[PDB]
Amino acid sequence: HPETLVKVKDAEDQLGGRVGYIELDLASGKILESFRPEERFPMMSTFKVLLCGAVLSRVDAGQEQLGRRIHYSQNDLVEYSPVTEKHLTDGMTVGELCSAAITMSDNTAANLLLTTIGGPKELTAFLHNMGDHVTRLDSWEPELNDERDTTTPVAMATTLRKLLTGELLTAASRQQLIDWMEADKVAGPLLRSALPAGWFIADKSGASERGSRGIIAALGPDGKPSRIVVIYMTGSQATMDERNRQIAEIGASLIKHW
Ligand SMILES: [Ca+2]
Repeated sequence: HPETLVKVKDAEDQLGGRVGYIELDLASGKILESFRPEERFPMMSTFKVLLCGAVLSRVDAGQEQLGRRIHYSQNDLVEYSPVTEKHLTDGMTVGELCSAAITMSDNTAANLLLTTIGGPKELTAFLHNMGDHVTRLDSWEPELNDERDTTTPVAMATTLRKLLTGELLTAASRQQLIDWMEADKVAGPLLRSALPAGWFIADKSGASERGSRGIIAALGPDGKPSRIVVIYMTGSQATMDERNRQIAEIGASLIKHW
């Protein structure tokens, strides 16, 4: 029920650390509201959407195929690999690896895909190549979680808008990317918990043990996304339950005032 910026500021007062938020109109790219839009936050698992943007850009360029099968071994597994640990014999295709990285936040899926492009610094080069000179990935999973592996709310939002609506990717690749974010399985306690019946939402969350939480999302009424929302929090000693609740309440405020 309070206006959104009031609720964001309240959330920060209750939690400590910092909360960064931006709401952007999808069609025009106008910023509708924001708080700490230019300050840095840890990306956490939200990078996995940017990583699969770089893989689909390779597919558009004829350098990669979503159906290409990758075989890997027990040695390649890192912490939190719920889908990849189940395919040691059959492997996964590049498309399945992106689905696992986005919809389950599978960490070995993200590492395998980072190998296909030459590592974290090459992801950062793809971002630079599209006009985002702020966002940087420096680490492999599971140890993203200083300025390493960070973005700002306005950099991430703008970059997500460029991937989803721009002509940087083909229409089929842009649709594949939003399809995987719409199928996200692990963000149910965040924005999803405040969405009314019939709205569209495509999202990717991030968390660290550890103090941090974030979500990036494209959402809108009547089955169509019309706004991008980015929320990042870092730096507090609050519990996971408390961080999830504040995000769901900021979500309720932006819907009630849409
Ligand atoms: Ca404050």
